Amino acid sequence: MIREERLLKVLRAPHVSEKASTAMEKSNTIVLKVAKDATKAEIKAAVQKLFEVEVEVVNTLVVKGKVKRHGQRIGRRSDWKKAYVTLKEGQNL
Amino acid sequence: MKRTFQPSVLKRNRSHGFRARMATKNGRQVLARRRAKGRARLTVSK
Amino acid sequence: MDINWRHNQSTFYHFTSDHRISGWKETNAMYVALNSQ
Amino acid sequence: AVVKCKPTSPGRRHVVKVVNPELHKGKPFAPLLEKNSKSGGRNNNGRITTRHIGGGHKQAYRIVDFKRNKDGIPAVVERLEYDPNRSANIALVLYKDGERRYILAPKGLKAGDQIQSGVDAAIKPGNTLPMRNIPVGSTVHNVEMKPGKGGQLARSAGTYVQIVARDGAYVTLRLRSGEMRKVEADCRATLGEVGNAEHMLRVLGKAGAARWRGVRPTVRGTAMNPVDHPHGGGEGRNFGKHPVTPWGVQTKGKKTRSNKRTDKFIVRRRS
RNA sequence: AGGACCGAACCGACUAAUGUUGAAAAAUUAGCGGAUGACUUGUGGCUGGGGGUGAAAGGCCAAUCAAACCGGGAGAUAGCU
RNA sequence: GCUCGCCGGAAGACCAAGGGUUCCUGUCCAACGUUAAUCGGGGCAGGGUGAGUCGACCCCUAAGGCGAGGCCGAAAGGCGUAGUCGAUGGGAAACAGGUUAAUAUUCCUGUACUUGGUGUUACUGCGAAGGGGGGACGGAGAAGGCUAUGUUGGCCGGGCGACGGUUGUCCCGGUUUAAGCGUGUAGGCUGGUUUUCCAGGCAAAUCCGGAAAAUCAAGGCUGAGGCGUGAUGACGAGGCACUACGGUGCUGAAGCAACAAAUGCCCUGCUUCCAGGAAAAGCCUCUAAGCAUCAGGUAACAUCAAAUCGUACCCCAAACCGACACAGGUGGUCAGGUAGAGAAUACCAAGGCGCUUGAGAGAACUCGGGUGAAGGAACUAGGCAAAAUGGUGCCGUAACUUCGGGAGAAGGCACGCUGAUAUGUAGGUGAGGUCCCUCGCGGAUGGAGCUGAAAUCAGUCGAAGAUACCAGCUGGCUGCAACUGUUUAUUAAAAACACAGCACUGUGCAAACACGAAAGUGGACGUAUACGGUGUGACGCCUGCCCGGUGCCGGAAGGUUAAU
Repeated sequence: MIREERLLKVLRAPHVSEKASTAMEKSNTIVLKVAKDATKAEIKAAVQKLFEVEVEVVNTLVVKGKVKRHGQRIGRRSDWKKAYVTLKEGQNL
Repeated sequence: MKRTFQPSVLKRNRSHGFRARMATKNGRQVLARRRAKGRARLTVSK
Repeated sequence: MDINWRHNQSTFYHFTSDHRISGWKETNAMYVALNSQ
Repeated sequence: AVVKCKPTSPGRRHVVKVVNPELHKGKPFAPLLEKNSKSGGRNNNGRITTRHIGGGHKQAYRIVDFKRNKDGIPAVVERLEYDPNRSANIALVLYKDGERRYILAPKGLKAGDQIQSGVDAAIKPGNTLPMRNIPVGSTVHNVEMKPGKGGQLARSAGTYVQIVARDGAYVTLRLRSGEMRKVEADCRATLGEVGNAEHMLRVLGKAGAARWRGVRPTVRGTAMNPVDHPHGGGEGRNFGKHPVTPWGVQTKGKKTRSNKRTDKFIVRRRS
């Protein structure tokens, strides 16, 4: 099993957008920003054990950071990971 | 017209990359001069 | 712009081309020299 | 059978083929084949060491039995095959215990023909046996120079070696060169002569034929500049020098043997 | 069948005109040669400087080649400007 | 938004490489955009890339790299065995439909498939850095069977028409459906089965190889496509209801046949030719050591797992390489209509564009073109440039020749449209029916239907019927080079280089020779019918004399002659 100390550090934020919103209200999937080194077994276990719901399957993409600039000083943001967590028929959150 | 720089990442790295500078005496001296000059990127890796 | 202007003034500093004056300027200087001989 | 091609399209005007209807039209015997990668004339330093080599057709090596070690077991010749690595043809043979091997094909040898290696072999063409058992004045090919080593003399097509003497532990051999050489008499040799003599009668006809045997062009020395070849330069055709290699050593006469170790074994140089 | 014939792709580059502070540090347009072969091409690899490679022109080796480029000896030396 | 023009083997679509947010939405016009800009690949913010099946990673290897020991080398280091890496190659598996402003073989719907783990049950000999098979692989050519795809008819829905006619031999549109599973066909290959024996596959072997018999004449392997199912589902021209007029839902007819047909598939086939055409693993098998009522193997069922990284967007380009939003360069994939031999060319479809300065005027002159009286190379260094020729069929065709050519020599004639032969022929395809059955994806007959050259005769139109585009100028004498090729990237493509062929010469294998302080490597896993060097340069007739000089080869007597 995955230890609970690992399993708390994985989920990072709920992702709020309109693709996320239509995924919830149309296909049971909650979209959430996860740890960059988090595997699909860790995200599945962490939503099973931290929101106490039943997860059908996880799909993970990794989002690349945008090169912004302040003034005349550039900088890339930071890569993050986004997990499309497809729940079962019985869920709320 | 076909210019000289026809890029390929795999040849860039196999040729001038870090594992290929470290692979020999003189490339390690190259890295030593780039570190000593103090250089933001040593090799061309990415 | 200043960096591109310094490098793009630095373009024909190490040239070789002999039929072109200063590396680039077209002329007839081959025929002028050749006819002088 | 040599055949002049009819002169449709130059390039075919001067070709003479050496066709052989008794060669096997088909794939060679597989577990006696191996990879033979082409080099380009270039050593482990990358450099061109032998010039004029490169390109040509892909070839697979065929392990030809030059040693002929299966003594006393007869072998029937299964077929004859084209070998790209040699001038001669190779015969695929089948021993009585179910082992196939390729040998160099001697002159008369056809399919369905008994050959036999060893000391008590009959003297007839194809039988490898030691030269203390071969009669003097017999044509013999695939000669060993050291006992047990493998054949190295008279292997190329249409080539034989005549045994002229048996003085003691040595046999004096008239090599195809014209050279008289002493070989130890325990060295095996195969009877007969090796058999594609008409190989020398083919004429190739065009430039691309040489190209497809892997022979790149030969730039002649006098066509170069002086930096390239000692012959070099000169305002139209200009030779004026004693003819040399590209490294300055005299061509046209100058003897380049220095061994001193194998001079014991040379009875008379060639002429 | 063919280093076969005509001819597109494809490779090339014979002529002319334009262009020559170009649209382009070598091209465009109209014709032109090869076009199953000694062809052409992709990806990778190997050869290095008095060295490579060269169907040989002193050609090519990163718009550089009768000896690359970078750094150093080095503020070479300059009875010359 | 309506018209107009351009590309349409691309100026459309999909990628690889390369780039790296340029993608999509809102917002701003300072600078960037060769002008203005409300617009933008610009600024700012937000959003966006979803995989057991696609690709990478992974398993295996080529060229080649690195390389424990090792051999070698003043040192640095060179080479290399075991090994280990290295794709551009070999290895398991997913398709259709729908959806987002922006992803989709990834999400959703439906239907699937693959490989491992574990468990149960039934049977059971399993077991390798080892043996065998297989993987496993050339160029060209030829058909045959198909399909993608298209055309026409039928069917279904809609229209009867701004200007003469248009209820019909009329017009517009649609007529689509996959993987998987089942069947096993047109082909292609091979005799099959049983028993005994063996100097081979380092050992063993029931596997492979081999040698005997005996019997049967068939079995096996492979294989496009079709057919059935998937699918009483989806999709579907269009209508219906609301309509932030952007669309959003609902409903939805027919959904067939004939012919033509690939450069795709059977085909890694078949025929043929020399120039003789990767490897290793997965895969199938054999056993050795061992384990043998255990472990393991096989089969069925159930259950779990299939991680990680890529996925946006451009990709013949305003996003890559070219300093530019540059008339240049850049690999693969798809490839509709009409005419055509065709991927040429013309005009078009799908789709995409009008090239980020415009408005005038209508001088010289320059550039790109059109036409030209009479003449017709007089131009000029030179017919440079332009003009001309140009297709298919048939007739006809010289010198010379290596007997192949020359030759498309040269030079001519025919060509449209309509009608008849013949309400479209010869030919191709071929239904229903009929006959037989080793009964079906069968063969024989039969010709409905579809497709359809080419020729002759008759007529008719125009100045002209290869009407556009496309598409040889021809002949005579001669120098050089035999020929195809190669070369001065960027003023020289040539008579120069190359070449087949010839000769001379070296080279006996630890070969000469070359790279290398050496080890070693190439020569070559070649062996004098071979290899290296040099010259000449197809072929034909030939290649004369000179060995005093320089070189080379040979000789050893004498003279001179180093280190010692």
